[PDB]
Amino acid sequence: EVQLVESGGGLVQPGGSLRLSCAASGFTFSDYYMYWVRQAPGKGLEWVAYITKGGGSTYYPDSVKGRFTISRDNAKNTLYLQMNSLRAEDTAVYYCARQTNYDFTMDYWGQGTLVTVSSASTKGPSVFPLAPSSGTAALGCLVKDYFPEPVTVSWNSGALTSGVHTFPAVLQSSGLYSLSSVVTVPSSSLGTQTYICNVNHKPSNTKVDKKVEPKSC
Amino acid sequence: EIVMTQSPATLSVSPGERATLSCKASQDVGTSVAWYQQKPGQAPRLLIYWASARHTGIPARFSGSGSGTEFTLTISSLQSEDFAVYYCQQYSSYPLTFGGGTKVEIKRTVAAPSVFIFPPSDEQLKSGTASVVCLLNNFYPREAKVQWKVDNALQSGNSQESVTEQDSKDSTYSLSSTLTLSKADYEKHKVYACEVTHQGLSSPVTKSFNRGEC
Amino acid sequence: MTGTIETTGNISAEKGGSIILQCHLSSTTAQVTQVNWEQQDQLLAICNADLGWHISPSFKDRVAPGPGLGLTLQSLTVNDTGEYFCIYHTYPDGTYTGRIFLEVLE
Repeated sequence: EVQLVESGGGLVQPGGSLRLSCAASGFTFSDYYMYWVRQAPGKGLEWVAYITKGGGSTYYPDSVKGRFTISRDNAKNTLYLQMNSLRAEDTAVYYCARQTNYDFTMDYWGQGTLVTVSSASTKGPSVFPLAPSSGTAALGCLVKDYFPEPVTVSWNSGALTSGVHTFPAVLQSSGLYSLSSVVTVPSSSLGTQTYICNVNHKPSNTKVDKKVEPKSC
Repeated sequence: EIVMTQSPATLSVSPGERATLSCKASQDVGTSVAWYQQKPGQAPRLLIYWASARHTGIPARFSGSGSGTEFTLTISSLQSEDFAVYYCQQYSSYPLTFGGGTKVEIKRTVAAPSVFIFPPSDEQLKSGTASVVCLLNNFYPREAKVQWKVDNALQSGNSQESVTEQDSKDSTYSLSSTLTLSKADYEKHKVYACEVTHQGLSSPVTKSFNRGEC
Repeated sequence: MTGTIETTGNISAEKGGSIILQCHLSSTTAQVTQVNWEQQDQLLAICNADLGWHISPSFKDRVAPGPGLGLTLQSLTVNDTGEYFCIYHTYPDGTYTGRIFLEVLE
């Protein structure tokens, strides 16, 4: 099974530099031509870098030319992207891709790693409850005021999955993201069953649980 | 550069039915045109190369046509799993360029949303700002209006909405509306209401709480 | 097993001119499904038996397919000096490979 793992994403200030990594397995990495492709949140796909099987030739679009440098180390089974003089609009999920050896395009992509270019400061989330009120009932969490993306949100350490909806973050006018995560349970379970949401925001090194109780009152 | 334009942007299709997607190259790209399926949260998956050749592991209900400047992907009997944004791409010359995509939703019977309102946490109140949250749960179609009444005054410019991707099991959608005020402004008012209109409700549905009761 | 590839051999050309690269699989009845043209470092073309010629975008300005199963290089640079390969994908025999060495001089 062909496998590609991207690494190196995170926040970087404009003008700065970052270096990305793709770790291959399950195919002779040295026989294959390799690509980088990028995708802004909500936008489309943009080819960013191409390199030959042995690294002899490299091709870039004008957008990144003279700032990005594609490369490989064939014994490390690794492909690298060196991003110099970064710009705001460089913000995207970056994928490495393998070329078909029977045509000239991309067959397999990694899952991606996300780069964020902003002057803004990292900040972790506060987590407030959405307490069940007045059959089935609904409860949830509010992961408010963090930067940058992403946050993951489990429920009961992965034991709660069916019925959950963890909403797309929306960016607020402050410059900070916020989202909600909800789940609908039976009412009768409310007096009986514990509900903890496990909020994780790795750019901040925050990981936090918040119990949500039918606050009687 | 070679601009690839897809059409239409969106396509809702009943299961078992056929969707037809269109990619149009700004100059002759030969048959060097590929199609990619990108499921939400996922990496692009290669479907078609050489404009007509299907990548191994791809069901034969996918099918690629075209040469020159006009290319066509066809999904002949859609399944729930085929819900994704589909991308075309020319590799005739550099820069390799992609379409804008065509999003494809699964069609199903109409489903009225379940609504819930959430007064701001007692702990966030100390923050100085308040956040009421409105949850529209498991509805279809995806169009819906959420308006915030604050003592029957309609709000404007202080709400933020968000919608899940189409649900994998029942093809529904869900919504989150979040109104934020000064905690100062929050205690100047008393009836907080979320008013929801959607094709599956005979009339708008409203849900509300009075600040202070609980 | 039985069947060889003849080629245009080791050849030489002025900078800025064209060359033809030609190969000929012979001494077998096995069907050719695909032919790849490659440099020592990059693949240049693929003739498919069903779908035709694709030309790698790294050479679209400077490479016409054919004549026949060959290939024509258009604006030769000294960078083009090196080995070239026609790879024959075949049934039932297998992969047949012929080789050409090009030297571009000034």
